[PDB]
Amino acid sequence: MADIQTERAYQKQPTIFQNKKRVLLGETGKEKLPRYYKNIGLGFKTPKEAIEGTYIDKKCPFTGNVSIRGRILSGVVTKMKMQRTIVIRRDYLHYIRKYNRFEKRHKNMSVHLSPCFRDVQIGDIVTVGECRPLSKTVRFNVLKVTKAAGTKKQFQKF
Amino acid sequence: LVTPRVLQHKRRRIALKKQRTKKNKEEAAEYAKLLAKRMKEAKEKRQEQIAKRRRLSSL
Amino acid sequence: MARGPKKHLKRVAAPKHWMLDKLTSVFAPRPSTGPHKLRECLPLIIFLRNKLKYALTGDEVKKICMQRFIKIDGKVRADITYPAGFMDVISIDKTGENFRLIYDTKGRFAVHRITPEEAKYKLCKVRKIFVGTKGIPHLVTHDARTIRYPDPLIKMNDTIQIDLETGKITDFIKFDTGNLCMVTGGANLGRIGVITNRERHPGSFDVVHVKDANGNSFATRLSNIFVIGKGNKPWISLPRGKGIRLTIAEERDKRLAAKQSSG
Amino acid sequence: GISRDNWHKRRKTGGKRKPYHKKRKYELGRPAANTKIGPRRIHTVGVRGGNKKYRALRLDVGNFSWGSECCTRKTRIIDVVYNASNNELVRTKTLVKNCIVLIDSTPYRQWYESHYALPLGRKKGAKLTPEEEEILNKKRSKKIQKKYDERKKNAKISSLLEEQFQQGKLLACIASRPGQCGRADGYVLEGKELEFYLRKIKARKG
RNA sequence: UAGAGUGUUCAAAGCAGGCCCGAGCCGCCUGGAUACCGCAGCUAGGAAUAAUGGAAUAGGACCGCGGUUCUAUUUUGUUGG
RNA sequence: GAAACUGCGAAUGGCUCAUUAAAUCAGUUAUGGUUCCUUUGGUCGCUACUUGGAUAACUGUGGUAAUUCUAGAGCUAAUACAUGCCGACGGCGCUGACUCCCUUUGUGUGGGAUGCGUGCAUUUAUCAGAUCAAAACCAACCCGGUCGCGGCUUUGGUGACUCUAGAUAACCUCGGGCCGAUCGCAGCCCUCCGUGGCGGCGACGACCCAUUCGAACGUCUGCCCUAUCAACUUUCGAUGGUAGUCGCCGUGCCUACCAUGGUGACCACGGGUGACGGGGAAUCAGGGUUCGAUUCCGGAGAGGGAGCCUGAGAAACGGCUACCACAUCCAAGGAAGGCAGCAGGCGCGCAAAUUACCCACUC
Ligand SMILES: [Mg+2]
Ligand SMILES: [Mg+2]
Ligand SMILES: [Mg+2]
Ligand SMILES: [Mg+2]
Ligand SMILES: [Mg+2]
Ligand SMILES: [Mg+2]
Ligand SMILES: [Mg+2]
Ligand SMILES: [Mg+2]
Ligand SMILES: [Mg+2]
Ligand SMILES: [Mg+2]
Ligand SMILES: [Mg+2]
Ligand SMILES: [Mg+2]
Ligand SMILES: [Mg+2]
Ligand SMILES: [Mg+2]
Ligand SMILES: [Mg+2]
Ligand SMILES: [Mg+2]
Ligand SMILES: [Mg+2]
Ligand SMILES: [Mg+2]
Ligand SMILES: [Mg+2]
Ligand SMILES: [Mg+2]
Ligand SMILES: [Mg+2]
Ligand SMILES: [Mg+2]
Ligand SMILES: [Mg+2]
Ligand SMILES: [Mg+2]
Ligand SMILES: [Mg+2]
Ligand SMILES: [Mg+2]
Ligand SMILES: [Mg+2]
Ligand SMILES: [Mg+2]
Ligand SMILES: [Mg+2]
Ligand SMILES: [Mg+2]
Ligand SMILES: [Mg+2]
Ligand SMILES: [Mg+2]
Ligand SMILES: [Mg+2]
Ligand SMILES: [Mg+2]
Ligand SMILES: [Mg+2]
Ligand SMILES: [Mg+2]
Ligand SMILES: [Mg+2]
Ligand SMILES: [Mg+2]
Ligand SMILES: [Mg+2]
Ligand SMILES: [Mg+2]
Ligand SMILES: [Mg+2]
Ligand SMILES: [Mg+2]
Ligand SMILES: [Mg+2]
Ligand SMILES: [Mg+2]
Ligand SMILES: [Mg+2]
Ligand SMILES: [Mg+2]
Repeated sequence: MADIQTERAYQKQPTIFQNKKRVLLGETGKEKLPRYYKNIGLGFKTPKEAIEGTYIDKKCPFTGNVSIRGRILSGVVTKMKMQRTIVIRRDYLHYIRKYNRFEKRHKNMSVHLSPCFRDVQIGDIVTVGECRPLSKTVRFNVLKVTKAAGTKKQFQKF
Repeated sequence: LVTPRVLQHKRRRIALKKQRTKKNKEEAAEYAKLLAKRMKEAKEKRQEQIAKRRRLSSL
Repeated sequence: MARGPKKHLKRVAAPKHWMLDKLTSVFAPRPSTGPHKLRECLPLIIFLRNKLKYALTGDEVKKICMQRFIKIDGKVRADITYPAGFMDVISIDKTGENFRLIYDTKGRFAVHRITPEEAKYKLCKVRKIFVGTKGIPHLVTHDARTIRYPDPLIKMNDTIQIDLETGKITDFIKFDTGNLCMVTGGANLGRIGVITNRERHPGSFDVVHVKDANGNSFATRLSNIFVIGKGNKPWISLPRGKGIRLTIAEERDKRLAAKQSSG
Repeated sequence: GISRDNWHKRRKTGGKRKPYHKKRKYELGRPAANTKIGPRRIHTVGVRGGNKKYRALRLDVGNFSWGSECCTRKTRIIDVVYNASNNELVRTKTLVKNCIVLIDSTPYRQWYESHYALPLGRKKGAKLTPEEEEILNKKRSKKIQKKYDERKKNAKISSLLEEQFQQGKLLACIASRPGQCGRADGYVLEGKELEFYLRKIKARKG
């Protein structure tokens, strides 16, 4: 938490400064670091974890530098092995019109999951939005996790 | 060679700058008057608001 | 290849509301770059020989325009493919007549002569608002004009009545529920009615309703509404039949009763 | 030439794609600048739409700033010490963004002295006597506490910083791409970045 | 493409054309519709049929209360304790 | 008014369908992640009555078999090329010798000469970007007025900005940003006799902002046949993270370190296509089957591959350079070339028109 710099370069939030004035607090005090966060719009409440937390991710939509714009989609999680990003699945039904019948199809998508959400499990539903291309194959950031369908995360005393 | 023509041209070329300064001063002054006037209605609305707060705070 | 901008326009691909024929020849005038979009404009060449019949071939238009007779918003335009458009006020001094480009209710421009004490002001629709250097507020209208120092209550989607010798906006109508409006896009093109509603879907194409003088209602997109009146009282003059868009079962009856087969 | 096209490289599934066209001009590459240290040598290139673009080779001076004191002064650049991406740029002294450099730190001393009327990292009291003390103590009586007490309770230059001036070389970080703006600007290390990079330099090299 | 109007001399076509004074009208009327445009995306009503979910070692609502904790910046005119 | 320098255009148009199967293309959306000749509207004030040297056409002498080959000498222009003023600064901030009253001082006063910076734009760093629900004691204190009480506060915009505007400290591209050493019609006042002065209308150029015509990259869904193609992908970047290089901007686009990932029976990956995609065409009770090189829209290519100059725009071939394959001229030293534009010819084949006329119509 206080140790977050592991790479070969210092990690800090830009648009944030460390003043060096008024040294008298007494036996402890402020961590000496405020936090930068912003709102997303469209009705999405920023997670309190993003505010109170202490982490660095230039791509996290709630603190870092990305804008959400265009399509909004949702899908169920299917893999999280790459770091800070996950793999989700979307199932739909194509329509063959010779016959009058549907046929099942799916498509996998890589999205980027900030460390704000921490308790995601394979099977969770997640609502994601559209960003600028953040990597070769990543165009979508996670906006809101949920386990609201059956076989839920925790047992029925919530 | 400096004929009367080229002197006329320079005279006009600076005359235009003079006119532009004239226009800037006039426009700035007028808009400032109007904007300040708008501020008055703004504050009068604000004061009729805090005057109305003295009513619905009742009973 | 395409490696740069194109400069010809094929006759079939041209806009439909120009009402061009099919068998003259392969090209169409291709309006030159201007203040009005390429699909929404009406070049000056198409207004003088396909509508007013003043000229007959392209060269006659070129030698009508060269003599400095035609005025588009006071100024004297010499380019025959100049893109005139909605709210522009052509003036032909040598004859003493004036016109206003407004959509007729079938969704196309039509000739609309106006009184010369009216062709001194035109309406514009506000598109942008920004604060320039040193703190000066600006304005951008639908025909690219830039007004410096506008009143601090005029906002987007509003309408402003300017003068053609000064700019310097005079009046302004504010977009809200109850004012008149003319519609300038899509299916409902050239209809008039009170705005009566506006829904707002954040981030995508807010929708607007309208209501004619005969109960007929018809939604549209907000970026296609153009306020032309404070309420029930259009400021600028209107074409005959006033945007009422009668159905074909009515258009037939009027055609039959008037028996407009001659004069 | 060299190019930055997407289409030359394979897709998610691991399958190749066959070439779709000849290399366009808007996919253009051009070679690295590799700014060294020395007397100025700035070239220019013409980029898409006129728009001169100044490539920099062999720079020497930088407009570095001191965030706490709001000072900023054109300063000589002495050396490069640590590079956070590849290490063989410090062995060849190439000067790119987010490098770490030693600068001369003299104009900051001059500003601090003349503003706070106090001495920074000094060695003795012999050299300060023949000159420059005529600036530290003055004619003034009115002014000399009317303002210089406003400059007291504030001259508390950090220990990590104060220990640097005694050699006259300051750690700084570049914040500008020299190869695209021709300039090599940045800021001077404060606070916790200082401890970070002190640890890193002492750790890797030597 | 389907479809409306219009004697190209009829038709295929085309988007035209129609009226009266001999010229002395220095003209007038009117058209250049409409329907279709699968899927996918957008928008608001309906809730039959088909998926899907809520509390079983519980937790729903009434300002019901005690313990404990972080913290917001207003007023007491402002500024600071 | 020939020629010639200068500017602009030559990147549109025309032709063909070899390539190419999530590619191209269609509908749908996004640039808050970029560039934009031109047009339209804004913007244009921190030797000067006018500077410099040097070229073409033209005169004259030439070389080679040969080319839209060019050398030497003698002249001379600019909106080419290259320098560089005048006006009108009376600006304010920081500096502070001083001096002026009450408190010596400190702290409460007001001026203040002397000095540095003081237009827009570029690059880095910082600051602020307000109002929220009320009370009680301490110090200085505005105001209603006096020797301890009631009463007050400040651009614009978005669904959303590390937006727009503002302040501070600096920085500056020179030979490598801007603020007119240019041109044509029509006139006037003179403490007055052609100078000092000032009044109109345009052409041109130009910084940045917007607008226009675009262009570029990106999101969702959509494809013919094949299992006698079942596993593919990776330090020769394959999926991701951190920092940079580069680029018009987003991005393994590329480099360094790190992790071991990504795709597949919902057909991945490989192979074939007499496959350029679509608007559409033929037949058609209802459902369908087959076709789409071909006049509209999108893409791609000028014998095959590759590299680049100039420009706002080209990886351009009616542009240049080199290799491969062809082919022409020769005095054997050298030079020159690209009809899948319009006609025309050979070849190929079952298979396809004249080496005509004209800018009058559309542009
Ligand atoms: Mg072309
Ligand atoms: Mg090409
Ligand atoms: Mg044109
Ligand atoms: Mg440019
Ligand atoms: Mg038909
Ligand atoms: Mg017919
Ligand atoms: Mg179709
Ligand atoms: Mg649909
Ligand atoms: Mg519904
Ligand atoms: Mg409980
Ligand atoms: Mg020439
Ligand atoms: Mg050109
Ligand atoms: Mg190809
Ligand atoms: Mg294939
Ligand atoms: Mg293949
Ligand atoms: Mg696709
Ligand atoms: Mg499209
Ligand atoms: Mg697309
Ligand atoms: Mg031009
Ligand atoms: Mg202009
Ligand atoms: Mg000579
Ligand atoms: Mg990375
Ligand atoms: Mg990067
Ligand atoms: Mg594997
Ligand atoms: Mg696997
Ligand atoms: Mg394949
Ligand atoms: Mg086909
Ligand atoms: Mg083929
Ligand atoms: Mg059928
Ligand atoms: Mg085709
Ligand atoms: Mg073929
Ligand atoms: Mg053909
Ligand atoms: Mg084509
Ligand atoms: Mg397109
Ligand atoms: Mg050939
Ligand atoms: Mg050019
Ligand atoms: Mg080429
Ligand atoms: Mg060509
Ligand atoms: Mg050539
Ligand atoms: Mg050659
Ligand atoms: Mg050719
Ligand atoms: Mg031929
Ligand atoms: Mg034969
Ligand atoms: Mg035949
Ligand atoms: Mg034959
Ligand atoms: Mg012609």
